[PDB]
Amino acid sequence: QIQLQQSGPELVKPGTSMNISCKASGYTFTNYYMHWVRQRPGQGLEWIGWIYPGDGNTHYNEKFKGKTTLTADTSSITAYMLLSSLTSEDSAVYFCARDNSYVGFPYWGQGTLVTVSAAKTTPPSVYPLAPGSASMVTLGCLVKGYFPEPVTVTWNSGSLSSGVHTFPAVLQSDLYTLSSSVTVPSSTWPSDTVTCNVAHPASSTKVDKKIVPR
Amino acid sequence: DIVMTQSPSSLTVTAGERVTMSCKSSQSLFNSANQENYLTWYQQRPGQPPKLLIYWASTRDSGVPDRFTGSGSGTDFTLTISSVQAEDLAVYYCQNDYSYPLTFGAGTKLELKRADAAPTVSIFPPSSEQLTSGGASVVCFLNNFYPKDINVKWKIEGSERQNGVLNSWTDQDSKDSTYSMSSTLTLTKDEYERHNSYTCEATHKTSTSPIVKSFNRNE
Repeated sequence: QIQLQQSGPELVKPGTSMNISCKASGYTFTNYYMHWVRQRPGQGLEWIGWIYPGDGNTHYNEKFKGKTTLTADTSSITAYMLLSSLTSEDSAVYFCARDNSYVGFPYWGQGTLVTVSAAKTTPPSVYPLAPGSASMVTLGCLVKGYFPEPVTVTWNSGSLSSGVHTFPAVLQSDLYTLSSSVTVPSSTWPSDTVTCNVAHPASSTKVDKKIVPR
Repeated sequence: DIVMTQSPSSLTVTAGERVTMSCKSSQSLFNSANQENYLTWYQQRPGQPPKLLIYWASTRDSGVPDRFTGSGSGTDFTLTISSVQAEDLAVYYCQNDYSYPLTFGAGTKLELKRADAAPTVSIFPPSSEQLTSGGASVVCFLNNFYPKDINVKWKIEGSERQNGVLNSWTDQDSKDSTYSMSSTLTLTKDEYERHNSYTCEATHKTSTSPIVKSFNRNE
């Protein structure tokens, strides 16, 4: 039951500093190294460094040593990484990863998406996609005009997962627009309720839009 | 810097066939003292953290199927999947775990090959909530097709519209290996109500005739 739970996505301005967390549960926090890995959008993985929470010992990749500080708090079994003097190149997903006594990283956090931008945080407008009035039927939700990434879309709070397609967002108008598709038996709609659950964690916004017929 | 070179950049294979991807290190990862190769393989599905596949170049981690096999020594390493499943679609990374800094390869993207499939097309008018926004989005879903290449044309009363259209493809489906794409035509409320008939045309290699879905404002 190892769990590395990282802090939520954050929008930070260029030249500022950002602290991200990784709460490590299910094991002795002071007996294992905690590594950090960066993955820029669409790019590969880069190793940042590690910390040994048992004594504060650290070792950094020289590429990140100038602007990265790793700390750990044993009382709260939480590891921290301070990224300072952030640039647009630093926009990436940051993972925390625990190693094992073999080599490699068997346990990973979910990753924290950091967007370095001067734009403002904008929650999305969620619009229902219902078929025009004129076997099975496809519905959808339009998640338009948000910043920054990401958003999560579920249907009926996870019940409708088969036949669900969520399309990657595209950046236009300095904002992201995303759509998600769901196809259910035609006998179940509008007989039963179909609802999209949109969450924009960088804005702490959640929307539950019910798809009603026209 | 130990540079890790992975080849090829991407694979394409039919379900059930065998693939082998290569990882080469600019310096030896072989420890002559204990006769071990400090080489690790990872599998990363879209939107998820990397998952540990094989360590010590050839030792599989707990719960990894036996179809995954790592081989090689020194500077030449391979990852073999004896019978690729639809769920095996991912980017596979090798990692130097021998000397600092720890370094990863650029990854090898495993894509799947399957029978051609025509898309299912659905068109959706702007919602009444978005019409109060002063904007109007016309969305067209093209679900579960193969191959990935597909064309979408928008028509407003029979006249083609070029820009204002944004398309987005899903990742390959992890169980049926199909693709889906969305096409969104965004206009202002005034320009949308200036017209009546909106048409989304999908032309895929599975047919010489386009699949055409239409919506009229006065339906």
